Amino acid sequence: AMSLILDDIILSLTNANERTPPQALKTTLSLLYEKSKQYGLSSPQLQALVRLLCETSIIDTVTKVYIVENCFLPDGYLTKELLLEIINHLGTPTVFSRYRIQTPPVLQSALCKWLVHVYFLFPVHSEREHNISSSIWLHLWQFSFLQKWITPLVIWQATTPVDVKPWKLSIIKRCAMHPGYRDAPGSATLILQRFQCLVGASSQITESIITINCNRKTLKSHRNLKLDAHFLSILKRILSRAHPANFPADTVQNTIDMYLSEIHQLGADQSLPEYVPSDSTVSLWDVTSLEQLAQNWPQLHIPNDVDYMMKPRKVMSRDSLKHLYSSIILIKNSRDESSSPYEWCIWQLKRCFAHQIETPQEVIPIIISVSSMDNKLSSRIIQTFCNLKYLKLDELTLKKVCGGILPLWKPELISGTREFFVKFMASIFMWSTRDGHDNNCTFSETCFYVLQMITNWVLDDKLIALGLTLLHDMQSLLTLDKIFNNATSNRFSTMAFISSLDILTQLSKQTKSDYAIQYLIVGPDIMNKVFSSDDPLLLSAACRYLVATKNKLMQYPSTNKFVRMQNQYIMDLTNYLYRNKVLSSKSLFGVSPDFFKQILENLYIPTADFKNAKFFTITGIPALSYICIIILRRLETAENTKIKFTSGIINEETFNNFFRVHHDEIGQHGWIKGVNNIHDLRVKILMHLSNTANPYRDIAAFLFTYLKSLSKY
Amino acid sequence: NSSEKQWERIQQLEKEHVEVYRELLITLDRLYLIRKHNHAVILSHTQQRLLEIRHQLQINLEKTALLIRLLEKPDNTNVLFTKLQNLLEESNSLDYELLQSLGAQSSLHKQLIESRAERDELMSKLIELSSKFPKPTIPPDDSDTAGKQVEVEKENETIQELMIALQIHSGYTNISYTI
Amino acid sequence: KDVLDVYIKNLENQIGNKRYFLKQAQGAIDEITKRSLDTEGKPVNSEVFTELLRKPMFFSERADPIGFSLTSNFLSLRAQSSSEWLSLMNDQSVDQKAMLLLQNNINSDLKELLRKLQHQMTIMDSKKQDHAHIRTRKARNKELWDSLADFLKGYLVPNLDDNDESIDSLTNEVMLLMKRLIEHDLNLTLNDFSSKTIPIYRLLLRANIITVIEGSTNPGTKYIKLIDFNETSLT
Amino acid sequence: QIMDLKHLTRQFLNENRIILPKQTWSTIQEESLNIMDFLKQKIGQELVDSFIDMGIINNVDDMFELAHELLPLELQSRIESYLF
Amino acid sequence: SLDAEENKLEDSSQEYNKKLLLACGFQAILRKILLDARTRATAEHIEAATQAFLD
Repeated sequence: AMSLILDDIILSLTNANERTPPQALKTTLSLLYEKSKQYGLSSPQLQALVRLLCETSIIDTVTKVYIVENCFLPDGYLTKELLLEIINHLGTPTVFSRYRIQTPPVLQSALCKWLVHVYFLFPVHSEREHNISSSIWLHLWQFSFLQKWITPLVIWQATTPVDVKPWKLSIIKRCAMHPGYRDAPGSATLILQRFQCLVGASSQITESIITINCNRKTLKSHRNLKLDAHFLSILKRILSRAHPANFPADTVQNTIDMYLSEIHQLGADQSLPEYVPSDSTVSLWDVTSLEQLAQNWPQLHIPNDVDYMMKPRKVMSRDSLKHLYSSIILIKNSRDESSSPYEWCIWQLKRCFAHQIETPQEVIPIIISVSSMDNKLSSRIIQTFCNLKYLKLDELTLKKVCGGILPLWKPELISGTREFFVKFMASIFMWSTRDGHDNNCTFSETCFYVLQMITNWVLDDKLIALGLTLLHDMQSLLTLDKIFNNATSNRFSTMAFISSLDILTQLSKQTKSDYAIQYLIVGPDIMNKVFSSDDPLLLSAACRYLVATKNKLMQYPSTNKFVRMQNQYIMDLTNYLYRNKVLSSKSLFGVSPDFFKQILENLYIPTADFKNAKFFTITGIPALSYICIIILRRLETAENTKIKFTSGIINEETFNNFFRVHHDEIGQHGWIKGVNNIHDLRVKILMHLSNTANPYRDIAAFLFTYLKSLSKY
Repeated sequence: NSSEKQWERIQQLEKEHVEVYRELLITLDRLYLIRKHNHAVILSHTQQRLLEIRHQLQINLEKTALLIRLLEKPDNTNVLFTKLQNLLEESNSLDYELLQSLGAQSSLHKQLIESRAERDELMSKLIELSSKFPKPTIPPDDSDTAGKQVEVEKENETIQELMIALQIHSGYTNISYTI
Repeated sequence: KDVLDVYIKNLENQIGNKRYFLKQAQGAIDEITKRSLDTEGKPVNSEVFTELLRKPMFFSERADPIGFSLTSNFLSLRAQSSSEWLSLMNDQSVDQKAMLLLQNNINSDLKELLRKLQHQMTIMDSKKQDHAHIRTRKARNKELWDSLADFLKGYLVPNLDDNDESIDSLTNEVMLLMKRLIEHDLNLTLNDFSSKTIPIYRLLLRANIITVIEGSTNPGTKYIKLIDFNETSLT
Repeated sequence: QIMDLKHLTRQFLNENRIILPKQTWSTIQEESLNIMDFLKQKIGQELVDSFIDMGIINNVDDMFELAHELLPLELQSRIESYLF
Repeated sequence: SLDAEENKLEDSSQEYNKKLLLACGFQAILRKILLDARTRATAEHIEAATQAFLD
């Protein structure tokens, strides 16, 4: 549309020959002025325009340089056929071309300056066209007039230290020590400083630098590359408007400033060639942006610098895609057990376990990043390193791998993985709880990672039967007396268990899934031991599991194996938390009810008013004995009482003392509003416990939903 | 700090005391069976677990008597009471941070699994697209006395640089990148 | 300071008493088994286990501080390990937060790459000229010699001393000069450049591409030598 | 005629000896003056023959060599297309 | 540069070429004088070249 109008304007400028119009040419030039600053002079139009400017001489050099400055605003990437039409017009007449009409050297310097300004728009050269361009621009650097502006081109293109061949230095130095250049030392020195950064010390370079010395003034005057900011602003506008998400203003500015910063920083401070066979094989390192990666995709060439592409971003630099390198390598060649990132990651792990590396903390995230998001590799790291062999070597590194790899891993063959992980976790349990090595959260953390893997599995069917079996095989390990205890408990294991007990809670809450309730009821072996434990938040997790599993057992009849033990858990966890009648009932936690009666003999307690009923409630159980006192002393502050309950424990004895020593006020006021009987206090602290701010909300919720006495909340 | 060495010795002694207590309980409950029977020491897992549950019940009943004979009438002057209140208020302080840390650890997992689902749906499309592209053929990979291969690789490079120079410095508008 | 001191003494005494009880019980078990060493004795328990779960053993004394040992060995090991668990889950929840941003920008870039590859596939397989120049080392050299000869035949020869074209002999002389240059004749002199092909010398000289240093044996001739485009030195 | 004079002969000086910079440059400036006047007198292409008369160059190939060593590349070409 | 010396000559294509040739000749004369001074110095001041340049 508009591009057709611009093509017509350029064709009007082209065919404007043999007519010599007085002012029609001026109107065409103004039309070009106003239409090139709007859309952006697509690259074939730029080629036709530079050809018109260099060949024809209808307009003088003043306006030609002016329209090179203010109209050459590309909207795209500068196809490689435009750079040639510029190179083909740079130079001077010679014995061999004495008839060819010369283009004004001022116009040639203007073209080289424009090339410097839009250098971030150069196309990626095909690893041999680059070797030819980096010599064309060096031979064009010998003409003095376009030498101030070809210097940035030789500097920016001189990446890849292979491009620092000494035959270049023989030409750089030869032009610096030359009488009639007047600006060569301050450019040759910049080119040599760039070459120096690229290839290290290189005594030749540093002995050539102090031979053509610039006096620190006409070297700084040459480092400071002054790119026209108005031109670049219009160019950023045109690019962003013409190609969203491809040359946005921020990345274009970051790129221009990166190039200028290279030229500035100059003064402050790669395996082997392999016979590039084809003329069009864009290397991978050279690819700067994503559009260039996609344009040169069928011709891409991934070199064997794996140790470089793996080991250690808005700019459109050559390293802008170093994070995509490993991703666009498994794509080119399909993921083949012989890819470069796979083998690299595996070898780096093998050299991280055997401590043959300096900083594992720097290469381990690089392995987890490439393997956690790739199943074919995440499935071989598990077969190789997830065993006891590599656990005694380094357990601190295997834990990180299991914490990055296992959380996301679905097996390809359901069959042989349950046995594999049972063996793995049993080996970890034996190695972690061995003699002399008490515990350091190796099994509980790895078990935790496995729990996360089991959640991942369970979330998607066809694995929910394998997942829920590994879940119970993990619960049968996280509840062993050596690691899950009542006296020496090491809360690690009681904290990777409440996560397993929540895998189940989330399952039992959701509907529309096929899994027998055999996989949802934990079993009186492990479950009884969770109830008789001592920490409050594990008991809260058990109560949350028990309350969010009834809607899955209503459907089943009463004479069921799993609705009889599930109703047994609640039959006793309710007379162990609220209605303390463990002596009249039978078999509280599988243990007979006269075991407690005999324990309460020789168990010394100073008072004996209400002894057998003193410690079996939510206020007296060693798990929630002090939390209830804290809830009481917090209700006292929330009500601003004036009696301030004078002890910490709540039981039938101390409550009667507190109510007989302050009978006058308790009746009148000064204490918890509704509290008149001990059960009033136990219901008040329960209601305060069921406010969703403390981790023990689920105990109150369970008592409320199952007791049938305080169901009114 | 005399009292700090005192309390460190107390903690060591209490750990030792608890180890000995649990071991004595287990061995007494084994000796009872060994006396009732003659050699039966292979009680099943569902019974080895009942023994552990009963020991836990006994331990809970043992350390809830302390919260009575020492907390029911708060002395606020004994060296033991002042230790308990400095020990009963420290344990459950992190019970909210810890619970939260599991909700923010199974929330990052929810995002990791969706990021990996996206990766697996992208990489397959990408590999199919890569396969559908026309792969460029490889040259005839011959090996002619690799010394000569090198002596030709550097002989057809001086021709390239000579061509570039003769083209740039003389004339010949049609330079190009294909030398 | 002394109340605590007698408390530690009582604790020592009670640990000693319990260890003595343990030793005596293990001795009894050991002796009863030595009365029945028949063969690695391990039969099932004939449901007298149900009688063990009816009555406890080892009733504690009044001075027994085990009510405080259990509470304190457990209430301290629980606040000391929960902090370690918090640190472990908070240094793992920063690794995951970093990996998530990384793997999310990677996925965004892969999505764009897929979009662009679909576009290239749509615009590619109609007549896009995918005819590269794959050549072996010797075929590359052959094509380069042919391109050099065509450059001398087409542009370099016809524009050089073109009084009368007679290009065949002239082009053969120019090509022989180029051959002696490329192959490092080490004996090429300015005298081998006839008054016809002397602009060749000026073109090789202005390009800063040769070295015309004297042979050091004859001060009249100056041996021309091509700059070594192949030598890769320290720089 | 001071710094430009120092610059023009840097390639010639840095190869044999550095400098004896005492009263020479002014003696070099008066010589520049009189040599320029003498060259203008002499000129007041054959020009190459009048050159050969004083410069030991002896021919035009040495004049082009001097041009290649003294002028830049865009003038070396210009001088070649005029001498030959 | 050599343009400095070319401009220090007058103080036109064919005239421009003649001026460039004259500047190159002047620079060659100065370099010959300095080389004669160097030879004079090896013998043992630049005046030994200026007086010898009476040609």
